Parts: sequence; C-alpha cells; structure tokens
Amino acid sequence: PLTEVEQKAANGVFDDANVQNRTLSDWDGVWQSVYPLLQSGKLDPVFQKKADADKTKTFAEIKDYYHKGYATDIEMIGIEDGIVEFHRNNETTSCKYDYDGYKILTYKSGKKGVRYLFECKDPESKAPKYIQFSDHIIAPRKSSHFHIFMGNDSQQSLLNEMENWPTYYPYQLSSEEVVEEMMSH
Repeated sequence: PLTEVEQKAANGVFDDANVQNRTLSDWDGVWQSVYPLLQSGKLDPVFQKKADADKTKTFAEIKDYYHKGYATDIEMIGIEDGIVEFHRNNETTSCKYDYDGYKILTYKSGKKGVRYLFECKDPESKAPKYIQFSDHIIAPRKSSHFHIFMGNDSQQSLLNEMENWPTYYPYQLSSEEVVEEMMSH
C-alpha cells in the first residue's frame, strides 16, 4: 500500500520538494511506549535478528543502543481533538499544541528524515514547550508509529537529538505484533 515515493521516503530517500506539511490529526489515537517491551526481554528477537544479519555489530551493542533510544517514563500518549496528553505513572500533562511546520534533516549516514514541529503556547499547561514527531512519513498520512522529541529549551536543541527518541505504537497492538513490525515494516 505504499507508492514508490512514500516507500523510498520511509527508507530516508527523498527530494525535499516532495516533503509536505502535516497536521496533528495524523498522530490521533492512543499510543503505548515500547520501552517496557525492551525491559521485559520481549524485543530480544529484534536485536537477535539484527545482530545476526549485520557482521559489524553485536547483540549487546544493538540492545544498548535501543535502551538509550527508547528510555522514557512516558508510558502512553493520547492525541485527540488537538490535545496531546502525556501519561506518566498516575500523573498526566496535556496541551493544545500549535503546529509550527517541519524541518528536513540529513543524518550522518546520508539518509534523510523530517521532523514535524509543534509548540505548547498555553501558559497554564505543564506539558513540554516544544515537541517533534518523526515517523518515516513526509506528507499527509496517518502514522503507524512514531518517535517523539520533547523539551523546553528550543526546537533546535531537539533537532540535534539523536540518542533518545521515545517510541510509540498504537496501544491496541499486541506485543507480538509490535515485534513483527520492528522486524518487518
């Protein structure tokens, strides 16, 4: 169900002229952090396969890399009617985020990605001032999973973040299915 342009953009290959703005509604739904799967051992098959297929890397290096990447105490995210909710252990923050457009990034690998930028302008909210979505999509399309960046300093600080990228799949997916997607999608 992917066009050549979408399929290549998914793999970090695209012309900048094909990148288009999106809206918050692309990430509407209830979403679950993948971090507990890593911690329980349920992602081990993912790292096992990757380590096997790549002769220059080991299981421990791969798992540690995703441990840094996935680490977060934000267990779920809900997005509905313009509001993003961050669920921690019993505690919950939210904001009606403003869209701020996107930024195209060229990574050290020469692959490319796009960050979709939002800002909380509610002086009453306790949610992060700036957030960014990255999900291998460069034009309007409902997301099937996403990486999110959050902070209070600047958008540019987040643009540089490459170590920690808390990651979220639809909360209705079983663990097997989240594993299958990480192996396949």
